[PDB]
Amino acid sequence: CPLMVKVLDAVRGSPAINVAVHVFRKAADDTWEPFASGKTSESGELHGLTTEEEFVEGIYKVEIDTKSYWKALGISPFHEHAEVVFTANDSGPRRYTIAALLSPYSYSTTAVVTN
Amino acid sequence: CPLMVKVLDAVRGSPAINVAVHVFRKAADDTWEPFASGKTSESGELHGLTTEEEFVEGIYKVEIDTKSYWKALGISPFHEHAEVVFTANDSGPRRYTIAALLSPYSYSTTAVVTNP
Amino acid sequence: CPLMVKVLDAVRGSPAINVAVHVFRKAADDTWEPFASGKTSESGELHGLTTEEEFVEGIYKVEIDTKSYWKALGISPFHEHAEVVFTANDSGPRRYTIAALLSPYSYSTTAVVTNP
Amino acid sequence: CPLMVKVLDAVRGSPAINVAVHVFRKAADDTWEPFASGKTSESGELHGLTTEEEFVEGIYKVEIDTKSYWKALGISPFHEHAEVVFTANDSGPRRYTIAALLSPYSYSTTAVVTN
Ligand SMILES: O=C(O)[C@H]1O[C@@H](Oc2cc(O)c3c(=O)c(-c4ccc(O)cc4)coc3c2)[C@H](O)[C@@H](O)[C@@H]1O
Ligand SMILES: O=C(O)[C@H]1O[C@@H](Oc2cc(O)c3c(=O)c(-c4ccc(O)cc4)coc3c2)[C@H](O)[C@@H](O)[C@@H]1O
Repeated sequence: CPLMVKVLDAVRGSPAINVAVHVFRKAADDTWEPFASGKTSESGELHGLTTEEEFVEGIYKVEIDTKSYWKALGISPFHEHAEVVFTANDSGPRRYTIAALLSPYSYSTTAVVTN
Repeated sequence: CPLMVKVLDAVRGSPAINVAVHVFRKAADDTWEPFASGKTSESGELHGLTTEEEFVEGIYKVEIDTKSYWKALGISPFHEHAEVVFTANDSGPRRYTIAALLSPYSYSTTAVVTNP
Repeated sequence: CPLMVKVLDAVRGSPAINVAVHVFRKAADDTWEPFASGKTSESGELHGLTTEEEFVEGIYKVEIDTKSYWKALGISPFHEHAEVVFTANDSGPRRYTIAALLSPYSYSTTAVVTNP
Repeated sequence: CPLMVKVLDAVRGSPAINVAVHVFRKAADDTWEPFASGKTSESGELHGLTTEEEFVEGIYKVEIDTKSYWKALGISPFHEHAEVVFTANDSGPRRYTIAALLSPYSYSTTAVVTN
């Protein structure tokens, strides 16, 4: 699994479950092409997005549909979505974990890049 | 000043100075139209991006050019930029502060929204 | 103003108003001696805690009473308080801003340290 | 495992390995009594701190020795340590994960409380 997404809810102190996540790759003409998507599990994780073969060097965008998540909880949030944009680079370690911590008017994201 | 951006550096414990910021607005055709840009000051603040008149209802994207910041400091960071996308002024005019706290492999952004 | 505290609320997108803050200094006997206290303003800021003369070198603990804040708002949060423990002024006087961003089950704190 | 600690490094984008963690319980006389301790693993996690039998309701303090961590990397940090103080409560879910994200002048902590 070269790319994993983990989402946490800072209001409830829980995984953020059933959050839609869309991954895009930047194409030559500077547009964003769909690449992978899924919904977080009961543990707030989304595995199996891509394969080592498919996940080549490039710029990627991970879009997390935070607005739907909060609205389903009856909370009006600030952001349309959370967006994580990064270059995948073969130099560094093999596995990318993109973590996000959600509040209604804030989010934090960190990358854990390991072998 | 209805839109302000403040950026801190979690490695140095300082304002993040000279951080480029580009703001876009979603147009009728659903493309991102350039709206305003600037750079943070010595206090890590960026004022004067827009006016109450021009900051109409819409979906805005605040791009904070974190890679250019870390690279200008000779550090290789993870993200290309921090993106903050939100609907503004859809219940009337508000004042928005977008705050961001930067590390090379992490950032945190929050909004402070007040009613004038 | 050598020690200031600023607190934001990540649920409301607002300053965190009326947050109690207690500051302690580690004494010669290694106990925490009360040093200064106050409450954040309508801007989420707390000024006037101490003076340059009284803010000598030492290990300080800034306790931000987050539970009392969330409970005063009728919310049941996770933490008792946010604690920020640091050595101050050991290379000469500095100005410290302790910022904190609060959610019911999470907080983030950063320091901005400047040289007057 | 009713109490797990996970520590991440926001400068390197990695688990924070070999970080000392001390857990204390608040005793009747308002002092902090040692309760459990350990060092984070290669995955930045510290398991096996306590047992369900031992982890009763009460106020606990998790002290993470961030200062030593940064100094071992040649970085001068701000905090003496990171401190997480909370009440354990039998009402809510069973398992506490205390997560911390470390930078030299900042840290963030969130609780993930699950069944
Ligand atoms: O000029 C003003 O009137 C006020 O501006 C504030 O600037 C900031 C600036 C900030 O930049 C932050 C932050 O950045 C965060 C923060 C902390 C952790 C995170 O994970 C995310 C955000 C909290 O409070 C803040 C305050 C000053 O602290 C305050 O003294 C001053 O009077
Ligand atoms: O089971 C899995 O497959 C994987 O679950 C993930 O667990 C977590 C769990 C977490 O709990 C966090 C966090 O909580 C923080 C965090 C803290 C404060 C912030 O402001 C932002 C992020 C970031 O990464 C994380 C990762 C890990 O990637 C991995 O150890 C585990 O095998």
